[PDB]
Amino acid sequence: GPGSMKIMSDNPFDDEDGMFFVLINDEEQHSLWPTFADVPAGWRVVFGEASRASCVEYVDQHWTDIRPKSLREKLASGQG
Repeated sequence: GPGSMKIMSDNPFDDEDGMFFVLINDEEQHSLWPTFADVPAGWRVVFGEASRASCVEYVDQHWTDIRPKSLREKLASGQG
């Protein structure tokens, strides 16, 4: 079956100290992927590996109104 090479449940993917790339799926699905992971099939890199802030700045503008109409959510906000 499948298996990870690292059992660590650490937070390395949300370090703004790391450079991330901005991906998209044809349903105008935008996401932020870390260099510590390979680009998931189905998602194309719209913005290459850049400092987390540039990535977020781009994503924040590239909402451009989503295609699929969803009513399922996690939460409208978040803190930490």
